[PDB]
Parts: sequence; C-alpha cells; structure tokens
Amino acid sequence: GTSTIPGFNQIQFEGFYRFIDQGLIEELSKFPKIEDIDHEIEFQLFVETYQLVEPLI
Amino acid sequence: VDYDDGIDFPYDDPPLVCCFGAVQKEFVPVVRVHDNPMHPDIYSQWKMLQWDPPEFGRAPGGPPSNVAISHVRLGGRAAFMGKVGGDDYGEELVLMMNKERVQTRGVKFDEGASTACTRVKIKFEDGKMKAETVKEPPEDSLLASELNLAVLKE
Repeated sequence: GTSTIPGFNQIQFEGFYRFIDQGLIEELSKFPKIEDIDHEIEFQLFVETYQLVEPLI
Repeated sequence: VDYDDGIDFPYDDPPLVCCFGAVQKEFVPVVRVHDNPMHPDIYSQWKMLQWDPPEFGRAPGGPPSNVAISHVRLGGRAAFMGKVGGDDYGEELVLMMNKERVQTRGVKFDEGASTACTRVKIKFEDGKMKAETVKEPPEDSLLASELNLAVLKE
C-alpha cells in the first residue's frame, strides 16, 4: 500500500495466512507428551508432520 | 535567399511561432541512468518516481508538437513544420495537432512512408549487438524543397 490504495480485505487475507504459517506450528507445539500415571504408555505428536488437505466440499 | 513569397499582409495577433521537428506522441528524448529503479513489472509503483524523480527528468521536454500545442493552449498562435507519412498514424497525429488549433499547413505528407517507423539492420560488431539505420522515418525526412515559406515569413 505504498503507492496504491490497498485491498480492503488485505488485513483479513494477511491475518489468516499468518495463522496458517505460524499459528498452527506455534500451537501444535505446547501439546504435552501424554504419559500415564504408570508411565507405561506414552502418547506424543510429531508436529513437524502436520498437514492440511484441501476441503472435499 | 533571393526573393519573398506570397502576399504581404499586416498579419493577425498574437504573433505566430513555428515549431520545427518531429511530431510524436509522448516520447521524452532525455534519457540517462537513474540509481533508484522500481519494480520491473509493477507499474503501479512507478508513480513514486514521479514525485521523487531523477534530476534530469524533473521537468522533461518532448517533441516540438508538444510545445506548439502548449503554446496554443496558452493563448498563442503556432504552426508546426515537419513531415508525416500517409498512413493512419500520420493522419492521427495531424488530427491531434488540428484539434488543438495548431496550423498544419506546414505539414508535408509522404504516401510511401510509415509514420514513426525506422528501418534498421542488426549487427554484432565486436561481440555486442548493434543497429544501423537503413531508411529514416518520415519525421526525419523533410527536405528543404518541402518547407513552407509563408509560415517561415509570418
């Protein structure tokens, strides 16, 4: 928007794209490596493997 | 040289001026190197170089037809002396000068020439591509026999 009037929806457009890039990764982290009281069974997520697929509808 | 032309007249006001050269659309001639280029594709940024211009392009000039049109708009009387081709573009240029009330009686037509078109041949001297003029455009091909002595007198 340095030399033209910017798109009126550019704030919504850029905000959502920021969420996809950094919002998902920054929030898929902080997910605790879930362990039982006995520590026998440990469940964890591999956040670097996260993906989004285009909607079917 | 030897004698005069036409019939002597008191001549109307304001005094006439003659613009000699090529009649072209836009075509700023003064080109130098500028160190602050904008995006090569996004021409919507190029207006930023209109309010922060290169110093050589602060008040650019153009072809004499621009000066003639501006002079007529400022209340003066002007005549343009030059040659255009007999194609559509030459007629368009002459119509542009006529609608601006610029006298085109000094404009010479050339039916066999293409207006604002130059024939060149591309050569590769010393490893660099170059061009040389084969046939000059009609705007550069006005002969001394094609002048208008009444305009030059007034």
